[PDB]
Amino acid sequence: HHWGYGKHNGPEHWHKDFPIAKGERQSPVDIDTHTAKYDPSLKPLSVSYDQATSLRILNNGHAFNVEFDDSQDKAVLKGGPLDGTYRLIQFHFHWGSLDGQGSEHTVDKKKYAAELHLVHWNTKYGDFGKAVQQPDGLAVLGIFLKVGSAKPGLQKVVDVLDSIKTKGKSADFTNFDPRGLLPESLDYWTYPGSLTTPPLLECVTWIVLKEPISVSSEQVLKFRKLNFNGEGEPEELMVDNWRPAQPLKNRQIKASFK
Ligand SMILES: CC(=O)[C@H]1CC[C@H]2[C@@H]3CC[C@H]4C[C@H](OS(N)(=O)=O)CC[C@]4(C)[C@H]3CC[C@]12C
Ligand SMILES: [Zn+2]
Repeated sequence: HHWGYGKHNGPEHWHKDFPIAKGERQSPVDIDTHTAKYDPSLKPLSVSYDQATSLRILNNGHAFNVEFDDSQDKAVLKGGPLDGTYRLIQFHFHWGSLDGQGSEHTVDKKKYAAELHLVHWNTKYGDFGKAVQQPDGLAVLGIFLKVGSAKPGLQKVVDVLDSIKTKGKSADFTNFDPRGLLPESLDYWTYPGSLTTPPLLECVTWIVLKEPISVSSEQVLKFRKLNFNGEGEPEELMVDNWRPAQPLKNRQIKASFK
């Protein structure tokens, strides 16, 4: 009886195996745009993905992960609210059964169709596993998806999903350029938070871009054809793999923009 997104193992159950689920810096949150304070001390985000080397895509039974070779100093996130340099290890999405839900962060209670997370670890802690034990171990770049025009840079991801339909399936996924998933503007909100799945560790500096990317109805429909279940198990469509907004508690959301 492992955690997942269902009635019997979903977010409202996670606290039993992961008591930090009710902690002081849990993610995601609602971003109240009127209460978020412009912080002129925040720096422009530095997103340097020119040398990003993707290796593989994996269906882990919760989402699909596009994994990167993080063995060298290549794909790095720095500046914005961050001290030092954070290395890209993977990206994944959260999405809905319908276009009206799927994002984890909300903006004045608005839910987007999906949310992209680019996960980076603080190079001062030497690897991903050690970084998640630290309050400044990870920087996750969150990007909203709305349904409209296709995102051409997403299509290589969409086209490989047929080959990883079920939990435990992986596929070679080399030479994927994550710059094709970024919106024009790097205006952002930032706050201290957590992983949004178990183990829910409070190790994340969240950086959530204000500008969504547009993806087509056809692109997101192909996300919704994936399966939570393994090959030769009863079909459970991989939809609604999002955690709802959690209490903000003693936290300030800061805006990079006026
Ligand atoms: C058991 C482990 O080795 C830990 C160390 C790093 C952990 C990961 C930390 C990064 C997060 C990001 C991701 O979610 S999110 N939505 O907070 O960006 C899901 C869990 C995952 C992959 C974690 C899975 C458990 C990992 C691999
Ligand atoms: Zn995520």
